[PDB]
Amino acid sequence: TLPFLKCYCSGHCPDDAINNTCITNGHCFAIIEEDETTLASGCMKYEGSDFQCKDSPKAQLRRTIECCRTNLCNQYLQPTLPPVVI
Amino acid sequence: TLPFLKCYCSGHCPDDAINNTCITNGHCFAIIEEDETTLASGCMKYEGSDFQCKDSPKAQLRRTIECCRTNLCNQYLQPTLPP
Amino acid sequence: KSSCKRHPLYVDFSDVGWNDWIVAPPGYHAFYCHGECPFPLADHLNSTNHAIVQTLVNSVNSKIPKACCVPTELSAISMLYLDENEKVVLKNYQDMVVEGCGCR
Amino acid sequence: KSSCKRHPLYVDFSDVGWNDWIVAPPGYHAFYCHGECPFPLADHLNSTNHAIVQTLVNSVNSKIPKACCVPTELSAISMLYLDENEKVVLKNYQDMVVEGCGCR
Repeated sequence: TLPFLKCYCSGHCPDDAINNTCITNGHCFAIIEEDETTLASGCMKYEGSDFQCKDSPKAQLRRTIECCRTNLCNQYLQPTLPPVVI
Repeated sequence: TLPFLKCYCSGHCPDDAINNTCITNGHCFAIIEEDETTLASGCMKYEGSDFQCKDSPKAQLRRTIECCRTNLCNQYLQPTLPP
Repeated sequence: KSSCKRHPLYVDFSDVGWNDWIVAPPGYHAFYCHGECPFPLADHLNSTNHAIVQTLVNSVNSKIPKACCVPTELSAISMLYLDENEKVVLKNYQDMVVEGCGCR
Repeated sequence: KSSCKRHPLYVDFSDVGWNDWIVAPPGYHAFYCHGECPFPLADHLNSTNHAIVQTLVNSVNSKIPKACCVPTELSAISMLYLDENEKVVLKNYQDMVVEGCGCR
């Protein structure tokens, strides 16, 4: 449970980050949101990560989050928003 | 540090209070505020009580708080607003 | 409206949409803390010295926020879920249930 | 504006008016926590499972509040004050300084 993963962070970087990277013992994540649309990334602690990486299909705002456990797997990830409901 | 004091509470009673009383290991207090003026009382935990019973002379709203360590010393206390 | 206290909150894994990976339980009582932290902080709000001092400072100048009503005691629960392997696993999740609230 | 984080807050015992009973120190850095707890809660916000779940529920229905930015680590300090007896006493106050913040 000692941090071993190095991730790219953007928008969710801790104050002591270095060159837009954070270290963690969980996952690296990328996320797109709306309301307009934006892209962010960061480090996610291991505990509670299954809840956050799954997210809820019934969130009010459309967004997609993706997780990975490989150094800087964050870097280049482009989740795609859920199709608008019609 | 086991609760041993029984106080009268009003406005600050815990949800499990009985006949408007609370138990504590600190002090019993009464307080009047303004902006209108109201009166409340309750139990104050011992830790940090010196800070709360002293209060700050420079608070924006005028109020007076008083503390005591005798069973139900709360009951009848009428602090008076500062001049 | 009122002071800091525990409130009821039942999480049904179907309403949030997790019944596809969580086999049991079908839901659980999580609760949540909410409410003001006024001066003075009463015994039952079980607060720290810092919260006390911060609350007084807010009384002198409102630019400084008041203490916050948050969980102070939490219990765990056990859940049965499906991992990517399609296998049912028993896991014990810590700090899942708010047992008590306080001002911090 | 931004996320949950520690902020500077210096408490001068003269500004609050306690220099009459507190002989030393003349003040101290207390700090305070403040800021939003968004989804997802990042590693450095060191939050509990309940906070995680509560944050997701808020995403499904905003009637439920978001987690709160509060101290998660605190250190003590020593002070020299005058008790009613007019005597200088040395006391060590716990949880006086915010060392770290998090979402609860």
